[PDB]
Amino acid sequence: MVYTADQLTGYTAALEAAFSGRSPKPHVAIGTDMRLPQYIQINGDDRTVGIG
Amino acid sequence: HEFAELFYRTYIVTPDQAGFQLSIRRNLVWEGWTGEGLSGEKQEISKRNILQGLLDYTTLETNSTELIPVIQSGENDEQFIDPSVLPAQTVKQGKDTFDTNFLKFSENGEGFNLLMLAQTPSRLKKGSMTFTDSLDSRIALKQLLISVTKGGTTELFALDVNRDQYAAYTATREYNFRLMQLKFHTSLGLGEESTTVAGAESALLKDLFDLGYRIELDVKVDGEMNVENGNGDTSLRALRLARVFDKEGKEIALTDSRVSAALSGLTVTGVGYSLEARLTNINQLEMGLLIDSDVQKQGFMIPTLPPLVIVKPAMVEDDKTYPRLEALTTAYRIQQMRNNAVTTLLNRADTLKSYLGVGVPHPIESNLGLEGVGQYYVRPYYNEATIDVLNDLNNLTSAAKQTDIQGLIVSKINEMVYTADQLTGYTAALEAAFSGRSPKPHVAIGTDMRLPQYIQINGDDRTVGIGYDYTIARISDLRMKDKIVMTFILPNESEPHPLQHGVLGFIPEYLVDFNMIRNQRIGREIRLTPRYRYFNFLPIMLVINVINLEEAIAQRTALDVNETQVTPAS
Repeated sequence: MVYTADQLTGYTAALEAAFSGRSPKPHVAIGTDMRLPQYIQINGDDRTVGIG
Repeated sequence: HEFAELFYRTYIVTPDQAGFQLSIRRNLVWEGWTGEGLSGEKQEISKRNILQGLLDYTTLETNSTELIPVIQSGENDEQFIDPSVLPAQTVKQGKDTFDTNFLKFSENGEGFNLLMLAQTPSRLKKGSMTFTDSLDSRIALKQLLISVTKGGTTELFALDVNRDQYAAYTATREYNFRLMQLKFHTSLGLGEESTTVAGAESALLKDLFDLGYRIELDVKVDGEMNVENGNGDTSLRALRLARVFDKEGKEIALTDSRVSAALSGLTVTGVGYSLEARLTNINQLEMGLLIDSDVQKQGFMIPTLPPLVIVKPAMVEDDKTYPRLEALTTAYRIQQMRNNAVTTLLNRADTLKSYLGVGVPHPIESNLGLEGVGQYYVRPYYNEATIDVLNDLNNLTSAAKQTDIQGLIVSKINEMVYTADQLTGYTAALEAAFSGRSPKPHVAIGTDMRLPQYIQINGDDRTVGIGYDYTIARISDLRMKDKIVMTFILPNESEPHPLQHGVLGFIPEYLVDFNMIRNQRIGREIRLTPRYRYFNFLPIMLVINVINLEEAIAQRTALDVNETQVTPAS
């Protein structure tokens, strides 16, 4: 989902253009309830929730 | 930008040039001038590039000296077998087209000389047979023909007898010093699967084959031949059935009921023979093959593209209505470095699809509607493939979806690169062009901004394959959705070659500024005059489609299980 949104909205180009010289790394916030993060946090997975 | 550089290496040209031209050398081997109109009445005999012989065996391996008998159709019919047993076989020898048939065995009468018996139309045309024609040190039986008859029906066995232990003429000391002597006293066999002249299996010896039996036939044939005048004769002395063997290999009695039942009434006899001789004629009269040189030289023109221009109110300076030259230059860049490049790339791919078809390798020097000069130096080839990741992925746990998907995609792309290298022989061409660098074809991968994360991999040691160098480029342009563009490009060199993929002709040019009093007003104006052009050379491109990605990740896709029909179905 993060990759698709990035590709469709062209966020990185706008961020790099408006703010010059800084890392073109979008910063992602995820808001949810008390129960989900026990399944989001990873240790031993082949994938983390911060790739890209 | 990286992408424009990756495929089209920019070539700076001094402004005073209408373009640039290249002359390419080709080295050609070809049969030679033959016709009444200098190799054809009005036609030109097809040239062939020498690299074709590297990938083919028909363009070479000429024979021009094979002394084989030729039929004169009503003048020497005594020395050939009756054409009512085996029809004459048309043979292609050099340019000559003539008919052949087996020389018949002579028991008592006069023999034959090979020179008179073998006069091809090339020999008939020119003055005569020459004064000093001598046969080789090696002459051997090429093909012995024997007949199996049972109940009035006959089958012919065109048995290759060359490359046997005892089949080569050897000199002896009983007469003159040039008589080459032949001693054929040995027993050949016939098998369960021995192909016939007609059909594949004999219906008269079928019974022996069914139980798995092979028969041994003893052959005793002698003949004397003279290597200076050609006078020689070969004699069958006795042909008979010698031994019987089965699949296991120990001897099976001839009197036994099964064998003796099937072999009742069976007779074997010889028909003819063929001689393998070549004519070693010092003072050689042979054209062989002619070679030569020629070049194709082409010119490239560079236009002047429509102008990007700025107009501003006069006599004052601004910073919003007239921003700095940065807007001008960025308009320049957005014109050049992405749009025309991707358009010309897609146009090249589409034109290749239209002109060459899919998955078909064409011979060198084919098609003239293609851009560039690569097809003079490498075979044209273009292909595409589609990956249905929804339908083609194999996984076991949902915890490893990405590893499996990357494995699938990378295996497909790597195999595609291998087969593309195979069918075009690119490494051989690179070796021919350069003798100082080992051929390591560098494959440049083009794609949009979403896909590479599934393409960059450490799960598989191969990402483009072992012994291949790769580079990954990204462009955000919308036209490149779900596409993978790959071509063989040479990172090291920066000048045009036929095997170079493409060149971006670039003419640097200045800016003009002045006061333009037109339409009854005044205002300072700024213009641009751009000149460039994208050129295409290499006729190889591969396009991979990646589709159905979203549902593949979001759904279970596992275990194509092929139950093996032990529920009665066959």
